[PDB]
Amino acid sequence: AGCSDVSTELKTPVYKTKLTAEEIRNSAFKPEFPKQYASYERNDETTVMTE
Amino acid sequence: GCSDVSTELKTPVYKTKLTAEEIRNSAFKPEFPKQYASYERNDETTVMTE
Amino acid sequence: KLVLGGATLGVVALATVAFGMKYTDQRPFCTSCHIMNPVGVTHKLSGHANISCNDCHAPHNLLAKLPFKAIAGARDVYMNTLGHPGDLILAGMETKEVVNANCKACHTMTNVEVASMEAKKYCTDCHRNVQHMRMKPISTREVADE
Amino acid sequence: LVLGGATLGVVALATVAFGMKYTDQRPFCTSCHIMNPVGVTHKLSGHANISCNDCHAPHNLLAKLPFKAIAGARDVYMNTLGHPGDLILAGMETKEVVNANCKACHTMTNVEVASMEAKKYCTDCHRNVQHMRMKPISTREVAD
Ligand code: HEC
Ligand code: HEC
Ligand code: HEC
Ligand code: HEC
Ligand code: HEC
Ligand code: HEC
Ligand SMILES: CCCCCCCc1cc(O)c2ccccc2[n+]1[O-]
Ligand SMILES: CCCCCCCc1cc(O)c2ccccc2[n+]1[O-]
Repeated sequence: AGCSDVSTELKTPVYKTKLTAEEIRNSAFKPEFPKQYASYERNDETTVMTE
Repeated sequence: GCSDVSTELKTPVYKTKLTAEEIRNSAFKPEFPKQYASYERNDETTVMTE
Repeated sequence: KLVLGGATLGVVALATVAFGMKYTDQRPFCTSCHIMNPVGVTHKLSGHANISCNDCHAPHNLLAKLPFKAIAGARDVYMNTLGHPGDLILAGMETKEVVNANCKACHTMTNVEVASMEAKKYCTDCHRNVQHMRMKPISTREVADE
Repeated sequence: LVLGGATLGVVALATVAFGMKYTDQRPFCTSCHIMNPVGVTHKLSGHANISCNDCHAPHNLLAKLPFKAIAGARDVYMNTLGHPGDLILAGMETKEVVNANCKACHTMTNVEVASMEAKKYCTDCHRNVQHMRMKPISTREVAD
């Protein structure tokens, strides 16, 4: 069902955005990283308290 | 069926970033922090055997 | 003549089954699912790297092993396709049990004179890192998906 | 008719495989009284729950079949028509297949250390894995 061995390296995925070297506007990262952005937005929650 | 011995025992071969005449202990620390930490145990000076 | 062909098919059949049985025990087969990488890596890095996953994760007995392999197998395919796995992958009761039994299987002689079985429920309650190096920092075990 | 043939085939290989394995374990090996000292010292040691040929034969299927028949044949001969000495010592060949099997199961312990270059064999340090040779005679051996 599958046949080559795992890698000891632990290679982090590599990316190549469409963004310019000096891009700083948060909402420019949105269309290319929707899942992280979605998560980033969860910081907007401001009602939950711990001990 | 196949072997599961996917890591085979080999004699370690080393290639350091150090120049051929390096003598400074502290230059050896970054590439071999384990042997170094062990070497540092020689600073102990309070234990007597018999 | 004719039955010699039959015999020749017989040996092939069992040889193939046996090989497949073994192959479906080892690290390369298990890690053909990206979700099993953390456990693959930690395994290859550990003292137990040169034994198979099912050397710990399946019973050693032939009769008990065949069904266990097909049940866990089936259940794992299902989880990787139609089901929704969580943020935490934890060994269920049953697998904690077949593993600890296999601890006993290979390290009996070290323990013959000592009630190490009665102290903690499982060996790994002391030998903590045999459980896939759980104590080591996240970055030594895991990355994001591609 | 060929279904009968198939049914004979599976039996044939099942039998051969079982017999292959059985001829690897402590009770088969110790069916010769000369092999008792090694039998006892094995059953007493850390390695009691692995077979003799897990150390004494190659792990490779193609290499193992001939090794088993040659050593086997030679052991039957020595136990019948030949006269064994007071000392039973491993020959060069078997020192070699054993040490290779040391490497086979304890690689990970040794990956970062030139342990292979220091002494010729592992057992030059792990002396008692050699059937507890250091312990007093009475803990290994009795008369026939
Ligand atoms: C090779 C033979 C193996 C072994 C020894 C294991 N796996 Fe997997 N597995 C997969 C997924 C998606 C899960 C999560 C299920 C859940 O959410 O509960 C698992 C889980 C496990 C466990 C822990 C749970 C348990 O008790 O069984 C263990 C011990 C385990 N696996 C071992 C996915 C896959 C695969 C995709 C088809 C394959 C192939 C494997 N795993 C292979 C193996
Ligand atoms: C079961 C599979 C085994 C194994 C692993 C070994 N034996 Fe035997 N053996 C027998 C006799 C008479 C001798 C002495 C001959 C002599 O003095 O030269 C031996 C010797 C050995 C050795 C040392 C020789 C070597 O190959 O290095 C070893 C490693 C060994 N044995 C292992 C006789 C028998 C038997 C009677 C027929 C049987 C059965 C076995 N041995 C079984 C095994
Ligand atoms: C690995 C852990 C072993 C197992 C399992 C068994 N033996 Fe052994 N054997 C082992 C070593 C390292 C040696 C000596 C190697 C050397 O270079 O001297 C031996 C030797 C023997 C001998 C005779 C030679 C001797 O040193 O006494 C015999 C007859 C023998 N081995 C057979 C044997 C049997 C029958 C075992 C099962 C009961 C067995 N061995 C287990 C390592 C290991
Ligand atoms: C030395 C024995 C051993 C081997 C070999 C081994 N594991 Fe594990 N495995 C464990 C232990 C111990 C646990 C945790 C048991 C518990 O929860 O009590 C575990 C748990 C797991 C889990 C989920 C639980 C967790 O803590 O992550 C997965 C998935 C898994 N094993 C798969 C594998 C795969 C795939 C391999 C092969 C690369 C493998 N194992 C090799 C011992 C082993
Ligand atoms: C096929 C597997 C296998 C082979 C071959 C093997 N070992 Fe082991 N070894 C094991 C296992 C399994 C244990 C642990 C058993 C236990 O914990 O009681 C072990 C334990 C040990 C130990 C600790 C116990 C002791 O008696 O010192 C040493 C040292 C060791 N092995 C070295 C060796 C050497 C040296 C050889 C070669 C003569 C060898 N091993 C052959 C699998 C093997
Ligand atoms: C079928 C074989 C097998 C199984 C199953 C097995 N071991 Fe091991 N284990 C070995 C062998 C062989 C070694 C020696 C590794 C080496 O020397 O490279 C070892 C090494 C170890 C070590 C030393 C390295 C370390 O990680 O600390 C511990 C502790 C250990 N085993 C405990 C366990 C526990 C706990 C389990 C159950 C999860 C277990 N073993 C299951 C064969 C096995
Ligand atoms: C009909 C038997 C052939 C199918 C082999 C299945 C292989 C298989 C697949 C898994 O996902 C496993 C997960 C945990 C434990 C064992 C596992 N086995 O053996
Ligand atoms: C079914 C064919 C098997 C042939 C019988 C051989 C058994 C046998 C007998 C021995 O005396 C041995 C001595 C040292 C190493 C291996 C040995 N094996 O395998």
